Amino acid sequence: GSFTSRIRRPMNAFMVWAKDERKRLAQQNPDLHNAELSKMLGKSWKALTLAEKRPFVEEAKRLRVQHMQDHPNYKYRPRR
DNA sequence: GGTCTCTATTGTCCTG
DNA sequence: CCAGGACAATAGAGAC
Repeated sequence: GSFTSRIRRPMNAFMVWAKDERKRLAQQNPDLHNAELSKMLGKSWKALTLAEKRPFVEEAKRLRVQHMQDHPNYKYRPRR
């Protein structure tokens, strides 16, 4: 296999939902910077019922479980 | 001038 | 299980 391939942390439920919404807001607000778009997303994400977040939670689960198969003894190591 | 850091958000995990 | 982090996706924007 490979040791020089970057491995990126699987995205939690917020980031899975934000990937598609951030695009969707970036269309409707095309001058806006992603720093400003994030402030919009966090506010929208607070406002979602736990019922409304559960589909993105389930998709985040699938990811992490798949992240395991591909990198099976993976340990998260933040740099410093 | 490519290449890296940073913004800004949440949730997840880490190392002190 | 606090305190102080890194870091997932995203393009703009500064720095060197």
